[PDB]
Amino acid sequence: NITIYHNPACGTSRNTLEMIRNSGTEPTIILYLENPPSRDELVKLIADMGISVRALLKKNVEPYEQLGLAEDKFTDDQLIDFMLQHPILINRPIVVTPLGTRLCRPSEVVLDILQDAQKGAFTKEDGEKVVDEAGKRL
Ligand SMILES: [Cs+]
Ligand SMILES: [Cs+]
Ligand SMILES: [Cs+]
Repeated sequence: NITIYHNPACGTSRNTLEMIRNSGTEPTIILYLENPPSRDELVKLIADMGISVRALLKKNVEPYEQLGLAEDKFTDDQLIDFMLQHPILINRPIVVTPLGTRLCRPSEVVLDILQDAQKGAFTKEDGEKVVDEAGKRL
C-alpha cells in the first residue's frame, strides 16, 4: 500500500517513482499540484515525516517569492495554510508506505521505507548509480 505525491516535471520525483516500481509495486499516484492533501492529511504527513513545516516548503516558486516566505515571520500553521492554498509550495515527492512516510529528497531516501528490496540494479535517469545488481548501495 504505497502512495506517492508526485510531480512528473521533477527529476527527483521521477526517480523516486521508478525506484518504487523497481521494488515490485505500483503505487497510488497523487498529482498533488492538482489534488493536494487536506489540512488534516497534510498535518499528518508532516508529523510522520519527522521534518519541520518549513523544511517541507519548496523555494524558488512564485508564491514562495511573492509571499515573502523566505523571511522568518510565519508560524507553522500559517505556512501549512499557504501550502494548502498554493500546492506548488509542497516539496516533493512525499511517499507513504506501511513502513512510514518520507520526503524523498534525495530520491534514494525512498529505499528506507520500501519493504521489498530493489529487484535489480537501479541507476537514476541522469546516469547516477544507486544500487548495483547485488543490491548494494553505491
Ligand atoms: Cs485530498
Ligand atoms: Cs527498507
Ligand atoms: Cs539531477
